[PDB]
Amino acid sequence: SLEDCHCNLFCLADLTGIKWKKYVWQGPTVTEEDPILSSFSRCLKADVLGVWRRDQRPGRRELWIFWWGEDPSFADLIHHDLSEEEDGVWENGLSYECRTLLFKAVHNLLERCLMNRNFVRIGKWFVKPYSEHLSCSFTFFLHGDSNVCTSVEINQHQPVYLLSEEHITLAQQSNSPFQVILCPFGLNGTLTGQAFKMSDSATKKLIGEWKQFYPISCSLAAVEVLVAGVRMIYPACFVLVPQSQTVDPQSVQKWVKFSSLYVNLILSESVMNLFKDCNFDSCCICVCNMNIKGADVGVYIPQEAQYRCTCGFSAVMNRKFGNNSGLFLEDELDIIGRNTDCGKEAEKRFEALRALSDDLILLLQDQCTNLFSNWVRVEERDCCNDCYLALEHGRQFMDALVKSSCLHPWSKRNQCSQDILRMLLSLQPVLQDAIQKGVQGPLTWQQFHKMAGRSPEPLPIPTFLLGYDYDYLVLSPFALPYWERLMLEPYGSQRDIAYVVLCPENEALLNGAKSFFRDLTAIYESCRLGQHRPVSRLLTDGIMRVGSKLKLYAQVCRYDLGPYLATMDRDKVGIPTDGDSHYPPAIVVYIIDPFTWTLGLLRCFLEMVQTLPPHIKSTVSVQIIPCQYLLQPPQHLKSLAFSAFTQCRRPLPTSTNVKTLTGFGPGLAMETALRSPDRPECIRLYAPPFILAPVKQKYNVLFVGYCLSHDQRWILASCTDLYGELLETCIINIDVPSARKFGLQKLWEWCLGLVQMSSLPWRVVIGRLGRIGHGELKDWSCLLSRRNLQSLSKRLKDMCRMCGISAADSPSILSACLVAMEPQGSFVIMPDSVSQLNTPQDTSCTHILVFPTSASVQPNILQQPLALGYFVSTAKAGPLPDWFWSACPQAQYQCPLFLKASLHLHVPSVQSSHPLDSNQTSDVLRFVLEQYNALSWLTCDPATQDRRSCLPIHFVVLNQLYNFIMNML
Amino acid sequence: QIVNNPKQLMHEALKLRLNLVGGMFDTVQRSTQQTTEWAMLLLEIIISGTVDMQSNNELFTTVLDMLSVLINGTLANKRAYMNLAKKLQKELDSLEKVRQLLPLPKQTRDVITCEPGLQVSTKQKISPWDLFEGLKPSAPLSWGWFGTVRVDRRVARGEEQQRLLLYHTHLRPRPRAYYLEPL
Amino acid sequence: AISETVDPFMEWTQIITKYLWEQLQKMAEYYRPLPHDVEVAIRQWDYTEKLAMFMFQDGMLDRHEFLTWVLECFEKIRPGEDELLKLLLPLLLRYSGEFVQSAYLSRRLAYFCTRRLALQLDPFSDLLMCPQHRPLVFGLSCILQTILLCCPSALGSPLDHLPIAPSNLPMPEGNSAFTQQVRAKLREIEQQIKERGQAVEVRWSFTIGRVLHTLEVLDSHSFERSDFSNSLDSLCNRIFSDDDAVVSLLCEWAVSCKRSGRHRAMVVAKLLEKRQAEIEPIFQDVLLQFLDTQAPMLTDPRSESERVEFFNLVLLFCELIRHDVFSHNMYTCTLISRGDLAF
Ligand SMILES: [Zn+2]
Ligand SMILES: [Zn+2]
Repeated sequence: SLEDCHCNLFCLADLTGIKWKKYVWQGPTVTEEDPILSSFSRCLKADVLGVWRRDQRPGRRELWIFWWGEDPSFADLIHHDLSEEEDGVWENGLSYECRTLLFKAVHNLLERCLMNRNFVRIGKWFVKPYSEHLSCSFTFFLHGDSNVCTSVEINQHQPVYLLSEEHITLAQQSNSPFQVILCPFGLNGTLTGQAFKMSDSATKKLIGEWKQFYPISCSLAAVEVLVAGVRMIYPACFVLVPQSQTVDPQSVQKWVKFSSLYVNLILSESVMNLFKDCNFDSCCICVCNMNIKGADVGVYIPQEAQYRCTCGFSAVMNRKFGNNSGLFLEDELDIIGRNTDCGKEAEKRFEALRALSDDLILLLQDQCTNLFSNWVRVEERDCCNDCYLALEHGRQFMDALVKSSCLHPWSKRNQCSQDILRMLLSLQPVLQDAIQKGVQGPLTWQQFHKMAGRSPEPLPIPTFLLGYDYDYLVLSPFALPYWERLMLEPYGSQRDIAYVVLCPENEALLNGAKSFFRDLTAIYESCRLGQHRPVSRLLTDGIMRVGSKLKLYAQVCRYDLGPYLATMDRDKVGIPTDGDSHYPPAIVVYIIDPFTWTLGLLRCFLEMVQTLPPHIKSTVSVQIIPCQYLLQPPQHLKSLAFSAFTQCRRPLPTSTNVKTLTGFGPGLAMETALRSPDRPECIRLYAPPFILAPVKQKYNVLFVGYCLSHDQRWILASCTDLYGELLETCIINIDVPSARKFGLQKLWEWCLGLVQMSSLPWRVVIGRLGRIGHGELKDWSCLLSRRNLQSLSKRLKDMCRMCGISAADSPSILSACLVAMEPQGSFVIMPDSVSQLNTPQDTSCTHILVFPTSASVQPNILQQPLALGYFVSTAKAGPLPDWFWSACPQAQYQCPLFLKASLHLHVPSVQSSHPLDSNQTSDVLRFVLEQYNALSWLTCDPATQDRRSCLPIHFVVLNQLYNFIMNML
Repeated sequence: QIVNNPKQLMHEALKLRLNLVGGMFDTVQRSTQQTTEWAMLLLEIIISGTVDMQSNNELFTTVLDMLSVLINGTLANKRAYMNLAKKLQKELDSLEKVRQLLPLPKQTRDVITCEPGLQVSTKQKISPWDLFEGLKPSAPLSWGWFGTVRVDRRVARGEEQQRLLLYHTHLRPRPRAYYLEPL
Repeated sequence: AISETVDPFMEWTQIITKYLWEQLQKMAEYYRPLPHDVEVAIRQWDYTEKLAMFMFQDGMLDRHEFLTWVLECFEKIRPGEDELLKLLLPLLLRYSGEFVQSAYLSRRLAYFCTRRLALQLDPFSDLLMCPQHRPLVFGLSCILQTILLCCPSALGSPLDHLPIAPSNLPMPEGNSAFTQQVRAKLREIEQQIKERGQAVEVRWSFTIGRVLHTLEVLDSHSFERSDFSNSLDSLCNRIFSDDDAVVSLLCEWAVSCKRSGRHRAMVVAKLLEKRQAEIEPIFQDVLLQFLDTQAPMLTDPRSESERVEFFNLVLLFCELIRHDVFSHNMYTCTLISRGDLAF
């Protein structure tokens, strides 16, 4: 379990009893005279929480002061002209604007204290100039009802050296420009070398003004530095100088072959002023005004008059996570902007990514249904576009190059568990002193969970359903590797298989084929999966041979297999015949692939099916095995045997064999109803090796998840039942040169097509693999509205008489739900640090934590995140699409993955106690996440000890389908 | 002092000791059981985490060289080699290099007993020679490890819903090619 | 059950090795003077080896004893019998994974692999023409490469017997990038072990002691008895990093000129003056810059001892020029070119 492992978190303070006041100044449409900066510096020295910012009205700046307990001396810290406009206390409620300002106020004191302990700041990082010398970045969030917390991100960075006299000397003799790191904000500048002396009159005043805001030590004083083509005198205390798994591929290769203060003052109000709650990362259109712009972002991002955005939306952070993540091109362009810059780059990239038959695609999606198978970031451009605003503002006071390399690439240039925790305990005294002038150290999961105000035990492991005898069996998932020893039997009654193999006339490859499939027959029959004997006609062990060369691989492929698929009884004398009394074997065509394209091999299956009688074609499947398996190096056989059995999909019978022998009766009524034209063909019932065991009216829950492909031309969707009984996938074409509302309508029709084929009420939970868009939320709210879901209940009653009498049999919808899954990238847990079995090495664990995540404390769509929940899992996640990890790529490689699940719609009790019908949005998540964990156990490979991949089974197949389309297209 | 605990002053305090035993290795191999006595001393100080890869990459390498010919000194008896191999393993990325010096160990199948919500309790080791399908029951494996329950057969939920659908006659689903068409 | 009235790993491993040992003996003696008994051996060798491989993955027979037998079969291969060896090379590739998990087996394997490669050379271009020797070189080079990459603790060293470095050993064709990456990794790791071996060579343990080594060899006899072996007639006839170590020996006695001896202090000057006597382009350097730093107390001439000892140095400086060790033509042209750029 992870209930005692250490996180990277710190309960900084408690908000009970806090008070705040706001002072506002209005100016015309020198720092000493300015009242905002004179008061901000004065209160900073007294060590009180103070922060200043601008307002929408030009020439309006406001200062906020936070304190605990006794009031400070307000007759001296505030300038004469400043007048207050707000006086609030904690009991009067804390809005989101105050919440986001309090975080920066704490970071203002924290920044000041860190530089007193020989920490130098470079942008978002704090590092110690010359491993126990690691850069740590602080981000804040409010966890629990009132506790304020922080999460420390620790990363490894190349060494950085303070500027000294020796460094300057080599700069003057150097012809090439000298590259150095500038400022707290990591500006990139060239050291001219015109060093200064402290005795000079200019540096007497320049350093004097610097000491007011940043704590500068105390001999070299300042140096002239040229940044982005603009020269400025900058203090020499803040200048910094930088330092400036194969064995398997190789042996496989072998087998193959032989067989200036004004400038930095403005920047602090744009780059570091953004310190917002990390819980609201999963956000969408502003509910107040139905827009993607709101709150105070109207001053940070380049009119319309939004009024009082009470919710927690922040378009500055919306552009960060909504630039390359999986989103509709229609939704993404709204966030960036077509007319403005960077809109053309997205459109140009999308077209450049692009630069066959319908029935080929349908075949492709059938093979992935089974259980077993650059762009400069917009947020980076925002910082570059902030350089021009600050530098031009600073240059005016004194009286493409900037956007390219304004910021030093040091922060973009990149472990162990003991050393990281050494610094985490090292940072506790710094946090302790800053607020006090208590604080809990790196919190364990139990302590983190306990103060959420809501059990830290891992989620229970579900049991499976199998057949040991002719009866069922409720068995643990850890008994799968002993399937043959315990002689268990699966669902579906051991479907029998007859196979044909296509092999070239090479002796080396032919001999291996006979032994491999002879072994496959043994393992298939050793497991109670049925009979794997070849086609009953005996032609040299049921192997068909062939004979640029793909053409030769196709002529015999179609000319031979096409037509092919189109009285003494000594021992029987003793026993009498039993009688007439009262399911054809499935045909699988095994294809060996000499090529180390494949579609060339799949083109047989397209040609064979058309030239076949319908009854034979209804049960015919294709499997492709690479030739390297036979020749070069068993867990492959068990995976292949189970994959072949799961893909059989026994068809539903077309006759009842009643033998009425009379004009009419109940037997005839069933028969004539079975052959009605409206009944679909090729039912193809699905039977897996195992399903989840039941746990104590009748209903069902449909779990559906979807995501767009690498191009926005296709929507890939997958579905599964509550107990994993059904598993189907769909591909929807959206290719227009409106474009997404029609696509979502087709998806909702597909989901409606599945529920209406049953005879019991359903519950629908919709998932999204990536980050939900800002238009998808609008479109889904219209489809999944109360009025709509109720309307189709009545329309169903009109068509069917049977649904009219009994409502318990009509396949109506009782509830709806929309949930989006995305990574967090802020928290990390190291299993190595503790406080009989070692969890990460030999076991998989999963913890959850859900909270209502209200926007403020104390029509169709409400607030953007209704409820949020963390998904901590030790088991590895499969290969996700690249855009999934675009926001926080560092979290991709850590062994315990953090995932975030959010609630968006929650339409409860459409027809008018299940958790999905509770108005508490926290109960809905813990039900959905619990079923997400339970469905993840269906991925346990019988050849493997534990689950192959994390998350629900439907998410896993959808991901397998996405890569299959990506690779072959 | 190190295990209970001037950040890196003790590293050079031991490389001189490494030079001491580097000088007197030839004295150590002269005896027979005295090969082991200072072989085991350095084991307990390495495994404690006194030195890791981040502290001194070369430091770890230096103790290994000594360790190869202490074991090569056993052969040049083979049995003495095993006599200490069992006494070296009886106590137990950095561990990858340590185990490479020892011989290949014997491997046994491990089964994970759930013992029920339904958590996991213990792990059992069974030799791979006891697992054969000739016997009808499970002799080494116990059904109570997995919390097995025998429940009677029932008709599949998916199959039954198809039968009950015959009385409904809802709308006919799309031909599965209606989705892959231009908008 | 009957024996109840023992480790199955050891006994069943012994039977297979003994049974498979008989197959190899049959194959070898029948290739040299197809026979029917070979086919019987070939079928049983093929199948039983596949059975043993499966049981190895199942972990049913002891790995250490089975792997030890494999190397014993690979050390008995007759020299020049590549054919026989070839039908056994795939055993190395199949079991290459578990070889790198021990240092005893890797050391045994590397010494077998390194020696075999040297025999075949007496280079790689001619061998690759032969269809028979094409996979052997790549097979042998690949197993040697993966030993050090994953098991560096197993490498005096086996690489001693190999004249060619593993960095530039022949590599399978196909990818230029991948090959260059692995070559860089291999060469840096090879340097890592090369310096580690040197470090171990000294058992984890400059110019002043060198003369003290040479002081005792002359001190074994009486200094008065001028022996015949001090002359260079015996030394140069039987011989002709000594030049770099002798420049310190001449100068250190020269600065310590308070000890006498002049007519017996020219025989060692005869040794190294002949190498540079045929000049009448490179030039001997860093010589005179060393000496002018060792001049003591130039500021105070009140002490006579600093003068006369320095006066002895000039006489040593005068006599070394006539021995023609410090060249003047290339020194003075630098002095000529010193003032040329100034004008
Ligand atoms: Zn709002
Ligand atoms: Zn109906």
